[PDB]
Amino acid sequence: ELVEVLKRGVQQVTGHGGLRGLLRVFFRANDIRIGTLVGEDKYGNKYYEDNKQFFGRHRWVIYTTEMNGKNTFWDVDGSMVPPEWHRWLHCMTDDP
Amino acid sequence: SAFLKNAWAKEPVLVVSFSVWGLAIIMPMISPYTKYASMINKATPYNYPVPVRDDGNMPDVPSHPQDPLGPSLDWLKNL
Amino acid sequence: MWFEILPGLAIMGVCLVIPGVSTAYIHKFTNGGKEKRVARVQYQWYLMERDRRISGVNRYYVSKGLE
Amino acid sequence: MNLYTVIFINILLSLTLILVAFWLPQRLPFSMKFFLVAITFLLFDLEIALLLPLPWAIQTIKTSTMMIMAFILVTILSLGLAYEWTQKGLEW
Amino acid sequence: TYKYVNKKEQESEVDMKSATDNAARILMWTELIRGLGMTLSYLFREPATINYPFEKGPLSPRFRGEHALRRYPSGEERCIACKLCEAICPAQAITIEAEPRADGSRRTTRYDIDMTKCIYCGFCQEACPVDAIVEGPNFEFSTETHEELLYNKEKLLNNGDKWEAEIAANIQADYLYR
Amino acid sequence: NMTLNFGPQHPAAHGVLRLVLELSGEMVRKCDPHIGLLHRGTEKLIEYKTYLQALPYFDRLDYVSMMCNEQAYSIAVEKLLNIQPPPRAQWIRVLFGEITRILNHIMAVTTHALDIGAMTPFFWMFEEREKMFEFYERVSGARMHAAYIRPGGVHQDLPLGLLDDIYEFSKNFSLRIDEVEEMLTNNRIWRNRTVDIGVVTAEDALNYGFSGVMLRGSGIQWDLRKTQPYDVYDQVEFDVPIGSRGDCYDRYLCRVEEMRQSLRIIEQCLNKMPPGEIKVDDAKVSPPKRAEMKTSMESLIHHFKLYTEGYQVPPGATYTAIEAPKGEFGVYLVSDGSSRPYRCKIKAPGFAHLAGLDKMSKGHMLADVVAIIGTQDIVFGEIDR
Amino acid sequence: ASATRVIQKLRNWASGQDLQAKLQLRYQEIAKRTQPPPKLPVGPSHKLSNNYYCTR
Amino acid sequence: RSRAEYVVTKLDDLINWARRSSLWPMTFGLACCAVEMMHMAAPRYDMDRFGVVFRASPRQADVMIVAGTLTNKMAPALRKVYDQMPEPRYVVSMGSCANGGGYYHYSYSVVRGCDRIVPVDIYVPGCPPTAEALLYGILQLQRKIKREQKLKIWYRR
Amino acid sequence: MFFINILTLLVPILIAMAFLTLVERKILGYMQLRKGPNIVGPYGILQPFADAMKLFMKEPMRPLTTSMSLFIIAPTLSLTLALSLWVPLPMPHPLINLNLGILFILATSSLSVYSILWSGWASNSKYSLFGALRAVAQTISYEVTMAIILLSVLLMNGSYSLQTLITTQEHMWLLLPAWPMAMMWFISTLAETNRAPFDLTEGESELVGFNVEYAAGPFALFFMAEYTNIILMNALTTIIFLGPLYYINLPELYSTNFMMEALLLSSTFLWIRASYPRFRYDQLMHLLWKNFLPLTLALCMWHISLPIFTAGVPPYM
Ligand SMILES: COC1=C(OC)C(=O)C(CC=C(C)C)=C(C)C1=O
Ligand code: SF4
Ligand code: SF4
Repeated sequence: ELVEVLKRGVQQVTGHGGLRGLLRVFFRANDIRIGTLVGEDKYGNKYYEDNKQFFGRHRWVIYTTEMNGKNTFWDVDGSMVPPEWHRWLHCMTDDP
Repeated sequence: SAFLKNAWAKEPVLVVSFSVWGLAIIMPMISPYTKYASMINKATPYNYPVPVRDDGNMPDVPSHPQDPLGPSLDWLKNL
Repeated sequence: MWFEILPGLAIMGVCLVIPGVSTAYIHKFTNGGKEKRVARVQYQWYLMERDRRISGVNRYYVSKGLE
Repeated sequence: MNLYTVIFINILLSLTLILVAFWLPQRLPFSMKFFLVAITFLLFDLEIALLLPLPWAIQTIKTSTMMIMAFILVTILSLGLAYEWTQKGLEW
Repeated sequence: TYKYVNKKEQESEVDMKSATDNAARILMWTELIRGLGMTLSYLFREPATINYPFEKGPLSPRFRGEHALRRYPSGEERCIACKLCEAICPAQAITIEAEPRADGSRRTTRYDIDMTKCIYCGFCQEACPVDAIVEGPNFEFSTETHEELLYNKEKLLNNGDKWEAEIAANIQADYLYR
Repeated sequence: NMTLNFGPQHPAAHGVLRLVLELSGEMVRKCDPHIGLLHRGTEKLIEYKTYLQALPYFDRLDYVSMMCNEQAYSIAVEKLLNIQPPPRAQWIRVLFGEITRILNHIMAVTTHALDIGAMTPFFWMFEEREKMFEFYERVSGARMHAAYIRPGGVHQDLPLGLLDDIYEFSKNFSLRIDEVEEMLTNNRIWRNRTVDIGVVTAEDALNYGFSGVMLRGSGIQWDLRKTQPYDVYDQVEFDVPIGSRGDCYDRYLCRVEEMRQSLRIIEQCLNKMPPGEIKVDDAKVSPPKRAEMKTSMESLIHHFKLYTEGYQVPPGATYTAIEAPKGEFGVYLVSDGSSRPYRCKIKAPGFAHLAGLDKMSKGHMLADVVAIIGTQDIVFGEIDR
Repeated sequence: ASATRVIQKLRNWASGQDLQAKLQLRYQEIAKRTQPPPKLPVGPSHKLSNNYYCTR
Repeated sequence: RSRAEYVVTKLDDLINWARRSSLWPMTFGLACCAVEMMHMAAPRYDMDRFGVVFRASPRQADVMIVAGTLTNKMAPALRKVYDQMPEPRYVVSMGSCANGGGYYHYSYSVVRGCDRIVPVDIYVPGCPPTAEALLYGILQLQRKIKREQKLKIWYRR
Repeated sequence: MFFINILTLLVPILIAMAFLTLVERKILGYMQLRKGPNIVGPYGILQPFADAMKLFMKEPMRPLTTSMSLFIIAPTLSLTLALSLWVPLPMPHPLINLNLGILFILATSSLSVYSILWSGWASNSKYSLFGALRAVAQTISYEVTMAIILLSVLLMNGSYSLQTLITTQEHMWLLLPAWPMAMMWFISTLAETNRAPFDLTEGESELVGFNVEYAAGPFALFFMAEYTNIILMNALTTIIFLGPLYYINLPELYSTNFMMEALLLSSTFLWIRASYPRFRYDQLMHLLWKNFLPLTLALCMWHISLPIFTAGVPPYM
């Protein structure tokens, strides 16, 4: 029971790389959740999908560190996602 | 009585309100303990009990606190 | 999930126990390991004061049968 | 003194805030009902007073008189309330 | 067929049991406690919010979003300045003036969609015979200055080139329907 | 009397409302609502716009019931053209019309509570509302302001997954009404705030032209959906939720019932939607299909003329009323033979309701007025037009 | 969903309803995207015969 | 690092972060764009998460979102409410009705843009500008608020 | 050392004040199907500090028509009284134990009604004055039953000192007995902190009155005051009616349980807010003068009788 939830929690925390990775995700994406990388675009954005979660949150993008020169560590904006991968993120097309 | 009934179901606070007003106006009158309050509080010794001179004409007053004479609070004990 | 509300509550809680443990150990330090005497009525202040005079200047110091 | 120490820190903490707050940045509304309430309020507030010594008066040796007195006070004020209800008062 | 809401069919005469049940409802706020239970229940439900930058609310192919002008795969811009996109725009947003290009082809010298005037109806998407003007998927084009929102042919053609891959996929999915 | 205006910025004022209140103490003796803060000139602009390019305007008059609004213009223009929409389109308009009444009622019941002070009902239902817009967006491309219901028929066929998704929403939606049902229908605090407030007598409601849930709440039995069945409201079965007494509670209870009755109508529409075309096959009225205009000359000519010039509806005038979620929404469209209308008087259920505020809010406190506006479901787009 | 049974039981009770059966959040029940291509039906008036407009 | 310049860059970074993290918006509520934000306040796209107040009186509002047409009868008011907002204040114009006249541009009763009435910081486009789209616009305001360097300008002034 | 203690009581309480705000914005959230503030900082922990800094930086506005003292005295008084009332509270040991402690708490609360009156007069705009007059009335009315409910308690405690109740509640909470008043103390605690079911003092839909003309630093100080009170009154419920277990050998399990009960009852008024619509101005006074005051006055007499005829007169001292 409760142990299971704690267990999956550990998986999540330990999942995003070392503590460095977790902090990278914890502080800029504000979500420690692990999914399956569905691809990495040439800009650097990494896209993931967790079909187990609800429709709203089964597909997420972890934006890059630098796009077109600008640092995007903290100043992440949606448009960073490339037009090709925009529809996958918005569920316009179910195909990566 | 009938209103009483609806009153119990409509405006059911006043009913309870008055009921308590009365029950507090009755229990004191009829109770096996009411008398104790004036005693239990009377007994509580707050001010030093000054001793009286022994003219030697008093058999009621105990010459010593632990003597078998005088007032007792065994009523307070085992109350 | 609701568990995220916990972090905030925890910080509140820790910050509501400090005061109760703090006030109740800064008393047992200043008064020599003995709870600060509560002098509700004068008698108690008298006894307390009497204690001061009995030893040092502070009432917490307490002389015993060996005096 | 101990209280004085605490309180002045209390005012200081608040005056500090307002000061920084102002320094860091660098006609006929009347209803008798409202007046009436205020009045009732004190009539009740005074009664609260005549009722406040009851904790010390509980220990009074009389007891019978205590309760007889206290019950009369609470009952007569409540009747005052009763007439307040009966009259348009308390009906805003 | 009608239905009475809040109409008491009959006068249930108070029975002590009934009265008590009611009086208890007023005295011990029973129904109020019922309401608290409902909110406590959801507190335990999973929240429906999405991380906005990381996750995006789903939009299907017909989403109108932001205007773009497409080009033929060869590289010839699709618009042939028939100018009925201007005719059917409800807001008077699109302004088109044209002249025969040197090639001899028909093309628009100036195509200006005033996006602040546009109410994103999507009729222009509808009206175009060559389907040169399309409602592109992007909805995030908020701009610091009002002038940036006014769009000339070069911004729209550039918008078209950037989003052509998804626009083509979206039109691919919905053309049978149209 | 301490004149005080309920200024626009205040949240309870729906953004634009300047109710000049005369406060006889906290009791308010007179209200003189000053609307006009959102008059956009909707009906003088329509005269300069062709019949299709004026459809969009009708999605912005009441902005919380978009498609039902554009079903009144679509029925009017269709009458003046003696054309009728194809069978599938009429079911789709009834399917979308009830999704809009659920959408308006979630708007009206939850925002009323927001005004009274209950905040949670709004959040639970608003998530259920974006679920619904998605249905608009998936069928038209706009979350709201769709332009889907066209003067003849509807614009595009339903995507191939919408009816399954509408079933899943309707299947679980009733529990969601049940949940605010428990949280805001027996709370003594709601009942006290809503019961016996703004009672309107039956004859007074007819005389003031209330014509809506306000008409039905006081017991008058009138639904334009059963009395004068527009579209297919003759082939769907539902019960009008007539209230008995008229207090703002009976009107709330009626609005909650209509959401439930609309789920009954939505069920029937999914169960019985016919195979067919979504727009009438007269190229003169409804634009030719994309493939046809690109392969047949008669279709390009018909597409060019329809988009550039217009339907050119025959000269006449009609008043067509449909039961919009707020009440009777009617368009008096006067038409010369021209492709652009001559007059379009939008009867707004709301111009009549707001007039009633002074009579309905009689002997009432400043707080009661907040409930009185809430129970008229007034959106100032329709009133201001 | 994805709730430990106990939380679900508390949920169902506090609400008084089997909220699990009808969750608001959508999970793999919603129509998949890229539903198959649609071949829509052509209505009447597309006959190539006896279709005179004057008669319609 | 040690330089009066570095201390003044870091401290505005602090002042900018506070204003950026807690923007309390005040929505006039004109037309329908107010609904497309009532959806932002709602659960699918919470705004509070980002530090946005669902309802804030003018005197306690950092951002004014003008949603809907600004008629010539509400203009004199918008300016008042903008003028009565506390100094640090920003405006986000939502809707083609507000940023520009949109449908109703040529009307005699509609101001062709709120930019004519109140200075506008971010213009969010779309007839019902989508709710993510407003959320992107509010996030763009946060990017504009991060870039501002008020303390640096006072130091080198 | 005394100052150290002064700091230990005020600083932690103030920090707790801040995080209550955060907790109010997440528990209300999850109840309404939304995460609440988690993006600033980790899980929103830095969120309370963030708007505090935004509030103090924004320009404090002094309305053209405004007193400049009855305007700045009002938030100072509100924070000063609320933080002050934490001075004499048993946890289990009080910083400044006062023999007439509960009379101190009742009197200090009463003084806060002025701040509302002074701020309303100072603003010099109609919304403020109307709001203040109704507000003062609510607060004052909910003082008359608030006081009588305490007098019933005291008579079963024997003294006005809050420290005595730790010895009165060594065997059972005063909720078991006197539960009927707890409820009536809880509802009155909801009125006196102008929280939701009774938030007409400052209704938002009604008169968007107390802070109408108050922004930035003044807004914050009352603000802080309200939330600290929200805790204090809940804490008084957790000493007077829910008596945390006291062991003389280890004093902190008293504070540990005081921590737990205070947080849960503080959670309860958060839960009440989201769950209920706000009462009408007269509906609010109708409750106190009609529904509660007759119940309280009668149950007050029952608490002068229960002691005497049950020979249970409480021991003074
Ligand atoms: C549902 O009815 C309406 C509201 O009240 C609940 C409004 O608040 C508003 C505007 C409110 C704001 C401040 C977003 C509008 C436009 C409205 O239509
Ligand atoms: S319709 Fe298509 S092609 Fe004709 S002008 Fe407008 S855009 Fe260019
Ligand atoms: S912009 Fe489009 S949506 Fe926003 S108000 Fe003007 S019309 Fe309504």
